[PDB]
Amino acid sequence: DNLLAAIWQDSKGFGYATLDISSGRFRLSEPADRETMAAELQRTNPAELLYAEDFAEMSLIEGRRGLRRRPLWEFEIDTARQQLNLQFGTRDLVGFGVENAPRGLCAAGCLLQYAKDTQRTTLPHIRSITMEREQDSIIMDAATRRNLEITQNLAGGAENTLASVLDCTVTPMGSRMLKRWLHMPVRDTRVLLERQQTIGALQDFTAGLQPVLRQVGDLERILARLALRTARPRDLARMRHAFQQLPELRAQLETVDSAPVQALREKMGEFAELRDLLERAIIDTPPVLVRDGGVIASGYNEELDEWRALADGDKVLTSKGKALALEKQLYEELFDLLLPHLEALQQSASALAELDVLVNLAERAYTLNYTCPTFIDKPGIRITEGRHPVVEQVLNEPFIANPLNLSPQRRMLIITGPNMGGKSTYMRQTALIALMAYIGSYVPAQKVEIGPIDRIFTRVGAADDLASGRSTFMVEMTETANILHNATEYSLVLMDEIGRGTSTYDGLSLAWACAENLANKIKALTLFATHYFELTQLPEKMEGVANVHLDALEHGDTIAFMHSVQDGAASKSYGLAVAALAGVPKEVIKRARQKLRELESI
Amino acid sequence: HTPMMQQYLRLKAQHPEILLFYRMGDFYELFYDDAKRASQLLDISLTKRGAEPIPMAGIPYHAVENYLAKLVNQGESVAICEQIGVERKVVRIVTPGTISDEALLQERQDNLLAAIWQDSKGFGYATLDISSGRFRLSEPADRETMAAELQRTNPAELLYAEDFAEMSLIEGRRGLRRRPLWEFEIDTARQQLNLQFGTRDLVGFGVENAPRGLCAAGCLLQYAKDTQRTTLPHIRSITMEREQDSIIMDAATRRNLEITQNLAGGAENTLASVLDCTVTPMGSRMLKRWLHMPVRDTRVLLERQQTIGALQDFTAGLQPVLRQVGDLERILARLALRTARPRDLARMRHAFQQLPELRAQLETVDSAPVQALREKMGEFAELRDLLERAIIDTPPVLVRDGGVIASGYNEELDEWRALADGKVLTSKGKALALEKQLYEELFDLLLPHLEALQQSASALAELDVLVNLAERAYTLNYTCPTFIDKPGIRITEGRHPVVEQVLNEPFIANPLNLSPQRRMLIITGPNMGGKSTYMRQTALIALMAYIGSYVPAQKVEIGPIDRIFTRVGAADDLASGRSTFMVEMTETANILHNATEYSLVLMDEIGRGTSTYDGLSLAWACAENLANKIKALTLFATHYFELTQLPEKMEGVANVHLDALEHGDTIAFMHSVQDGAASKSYGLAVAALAGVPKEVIKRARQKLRELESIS
Ligand SMILES: Nc1ncnc2c1ncn2[C@@H]1O[C@H](COP(=O)(O)OP(=O)(O)NP(=O)(O)O)[C@@H](O)[C@H]1O
Ligand SMILES: Nc1ncnc2c1ncn2[C@@H]1O[C@H](COP(=O)(O)OP(=O)(O)NP(=O)(O)O)[C@@H](O)[C@H]1O
Ligand SMILES: [Mg+2]
Ligand SMILES: [Mg+2]
Repeated sequence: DNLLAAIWQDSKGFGYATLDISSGRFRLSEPADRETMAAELQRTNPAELLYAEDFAEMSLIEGRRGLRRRPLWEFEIDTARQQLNLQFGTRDLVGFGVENAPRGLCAAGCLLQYAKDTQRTTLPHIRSITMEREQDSIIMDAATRRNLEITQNLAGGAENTLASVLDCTVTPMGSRMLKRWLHMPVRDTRVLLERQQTIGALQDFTAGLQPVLRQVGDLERILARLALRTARPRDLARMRHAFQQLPELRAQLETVDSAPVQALREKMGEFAELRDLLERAIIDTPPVLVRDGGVIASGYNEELDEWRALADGDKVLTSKGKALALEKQLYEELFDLLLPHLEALQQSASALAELDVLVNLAERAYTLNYTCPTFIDKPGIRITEGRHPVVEQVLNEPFIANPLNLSPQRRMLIITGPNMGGKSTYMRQTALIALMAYIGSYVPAQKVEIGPIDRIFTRVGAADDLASGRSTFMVEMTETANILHNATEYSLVLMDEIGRGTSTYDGLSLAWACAENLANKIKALTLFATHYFELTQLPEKMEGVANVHLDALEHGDTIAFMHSVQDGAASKSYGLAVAALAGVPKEVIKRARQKLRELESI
Repeated sequence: HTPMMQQYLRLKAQHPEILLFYRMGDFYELFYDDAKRASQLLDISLTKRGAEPIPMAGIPYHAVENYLAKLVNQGESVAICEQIGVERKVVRIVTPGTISDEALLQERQDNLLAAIWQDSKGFGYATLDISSGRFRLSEPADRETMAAELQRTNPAELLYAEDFAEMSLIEGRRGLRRRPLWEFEIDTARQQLNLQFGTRDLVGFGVENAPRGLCAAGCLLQYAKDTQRTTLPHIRSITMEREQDSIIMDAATRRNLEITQNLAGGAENTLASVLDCTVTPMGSRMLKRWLHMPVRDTRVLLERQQTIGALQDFTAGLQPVLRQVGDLERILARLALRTARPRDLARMRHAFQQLPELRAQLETVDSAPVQALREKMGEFAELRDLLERAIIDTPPVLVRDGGVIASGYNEELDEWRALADGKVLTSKGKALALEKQLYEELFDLLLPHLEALQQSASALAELDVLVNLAERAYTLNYTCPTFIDKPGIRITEGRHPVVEQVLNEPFIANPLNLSPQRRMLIITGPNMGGKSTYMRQTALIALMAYIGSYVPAQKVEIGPIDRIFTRVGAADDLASGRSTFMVEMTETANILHNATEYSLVLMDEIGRGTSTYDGLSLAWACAENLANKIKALTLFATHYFELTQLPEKMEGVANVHLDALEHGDTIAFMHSVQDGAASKSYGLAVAALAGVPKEVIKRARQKLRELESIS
């Protein structure tokens, strides 16, 4: 095991660290539950452990191999961050991906000092610090989500995003569930296979189910208000309308014969007794607030009916007061009867929302020509006639579908092409198709075979935060470092250009070394967009690397782009022709061509 | 079917596309299509009542303001109907553009109702702030100029004619309202505008000879009168904004220089955050407006610099007094619309009590600008006397609650109230009615002085911004700039305003000299050496100099700057059909077509996003066009060291280089600008500092030796 470990506790949560003497592997965790920390302690099974002198719960580490105690001064975050930065030779640890874990870094600082004391031999072999996560959801960094425009576009607007194309859900609860599914894509095949079977099964009956689902409305807010006992009289009537709607939905789903569809039908429930209580107890159109009165319906309580009669044909005003008090007590009693079934109702609201998201996904699939994706065991992506989900909808002109094949035999493709050729659209189409397959939706391609994807990494933007202290090359190099350090054989790494900030020679050199490292050692599935044609000579030298070229045809001054992926290198990017289309003055384009001839000639 | 439903339907017909909060009982309610739209936006339950079921949703009257805020933020216009006599009418229409209420509005942000009109000969844009009363007219003559005006103004509600041809810049904006073509006619606009200002002709304003702008202003004034359902006494002028009056900045330059919003989208680490420590909200909004539109009129700037110098010694005494005055401009707007609440009048009384202290402090300091502000603010002795006698020291939030009028303002009101406390229902009822009637009379007494009070609110806001800039100048060590007749920028010990404050490490100041003799400087330097900060410090110093503020440098001499152009970074908009090279090239084309000898052009790493030969060739041609033909003052940052030889070929171009020292394969950055050129970018060293794995950097260094050996 050869594993040295550290543990920390504070108000925010628990922090943990691991260091392997044999492999120089340094990792940190921030498990926020006592039980999770206990499971993590067993799963790590560390040879030695270090804990705070004032650790609150020693029971988690009560019996451990070579358990030891070190002082609080060693655990301080500011001292720990400086030592870690110096050991790795980095200004900040944002590149390693561990900068935002305060508790994890504090435990790591104690382990680094202890590790140096126990052996100075391992110290030169410690070069990185990474978080530990085998989370079911595919891991996506904040930058990848904004770059892929999963829910919010780069400007910050709701439109032109993947969620805008797929979010036509009838009910507000459904729209929230789809957005949550897009942000966390489940990697377990069994849950996705159940969702895909429901989407195909309910495809025929989407028109019958959606009107009834729209009537149900948002039940999540009504049920949460019921839990705090602040539900309005009108909100209880809304719940009664959904109870009346549930028999209709169940009858429609009964004809369908899919095990996932039938399970969702049972979870929805009928709640006939709750419907009977609400119908008898509440008037057809109840008032906005319970204070005025008239919420309770006659026949729910005999005494109330009698007091109401006395109130309406000064002593009579006292009888009116008695009636209002009896009514309010009956209303509080109504919450008491409904609340025992609150856990059951919460399961039903989730079941109704899942039906809305899946019925919506099925309608979107028929309208937009999507097809089911078939999962495979080894890490590879194959797409035939693939299209970008967002671009196809917003583009008046036709979309030209491009094929993709990635396997452990052909892991890296260097896409080279003319400017405005479609290289970035092709790389993003792979990322959105992989995420759409992994949420259980139907992919926008004729056929897709998607293998396990641990994490999706997107390096596209080049921006500088001067106040933060990082230039455009440092911001780009920080993202490249996170790709190289945190990448796995399963990861899909999409890199849109590298060395766009430095001189041509330094940039080509980093691009050549980063491309070699991703194919040779990381062995991740990589798509690399490049305007350096020197890198198109990499595929012959290194195995697993192939060249993909987008096609353009030049006639006179103007250029036409095919948008078609073919094998080859391109070797010419028509930058000056794209500049003239952008509107650069003719005299500037003419001078530029004259200089271009001189540079190539010598 | 029912008579009640028939009445709602007649009102709905008058206002078809806007949600109507019809008032039935103590609960505002919406019916039919409005009820469904309201339920989705306000999160209120929808219950159907048979007359043909009628969807009905309802909100309590006490909680109406909270619900109105949710719809106003979403951009919905909500007409509110109340039963005046049951006879009923739309008392007011609440729209994102024209909200004067405290809860609906944001304290340090301004909501502008704007109008766009496209005639065959160019575009006309008119903007009105209902609360401040400012009315500004413009005639943008290009699609690019119109887009810059829309982004800078950021209109809350934009009113566009149905026939507007270029519905591309307009599309995607907040609160878009389609208006009929008849509303934009010039003859109708001129008669309405002349009546509001009370002037026979608009020659005095100077807006008489602009036809397209006047058409947009006529629609804006008519919509504002209809939305508020009352005459707007606050609007009394129609100033015209011209391109010559202010330094022009495109939407991209405003974002790149981070004047008010950072590149991510937050307000943190922005020039406004460093310079804005204003005590009153009016000051915060005024300073933000000045930074967005710098003035090119030397007389206006020299007065602002003189005021900052005169009040610098007395800033500590003035700032506590100014804080008490608060947001007078918004309070006066509510008084003008006769919609004010008791707390607002108490805040007005507090500000008048502070004015004697401000007048005495300003009287001692001797400068022509400070004395003019002192004269404009005034004393308002009569109004303070009325407010102190009429209103209680701590009035209730609403007039109906009662207790708004203090004892002794009216003997009869005091007698009726005393009898009720000591028929009791009749005395209480009469007292509540009399207290409300007295409150309306107070508005009538305060309103004839509105013209003077509005002048005072502008003076107090100007003093707040100038005192804040003077306090900031002392704390951050800023010094006054001077102006020169011919185009040039000379800076000694200049430092970037935002980076200097945020960075704990010491800022190393740098000098810049740009003249017609040295029009262009090509900055070549080690990566992470400070080139972008050097270029942005020049733009921020030039903007700060032209807003009348002291500059962050030991000495600055700045000549006329027509426009500031910044090409920084690269971006992709796949949905729009714009590639990263296309977005960069359109920005480069805008600089080449629109640049003038007066303009300052800052360009960062132009020619990237394409092959090296195509990028260097386009960069050489663009540099040669800017230096030789446009002759603009420009700063160009390049890692292409081939472009470093431009000065030998062409006169008026010089090379400046930031420098770094390499030690043991590690990099130390001097951050000092020294004349000359740098032939090494130190890219591999910055990558190692970033955290690129050591094995990758070692292979990269091997490849770099091989590439340099090949050539
Ligand atoms: N497969 C496609 N079919 C149809 N249109 C496409 C396709 N791919 C791209 N386009 C269109 O062409 C535009 C340019 O593609 P894009 O990927 O942005 O080019 P680019 O190669 O990234 N340019 P650059 O980054 O400067 O090298 C897109 O915004 C689409 O409008
Ligand atoms: N004069 C200065 N004094 C101190 N620090 C400075 C100075 N100028 C820049 N910096 C620091 O430099 C960093 C950003 O450097 P930047 O201006 O982006 O360099 P650059 O040369 O443009 N980078 P690149 O575009 O990749 O070549 C920030 O941490 C600044 O605080
Ligand atoms: Mg691209
Ligand atoms: Mg830079």
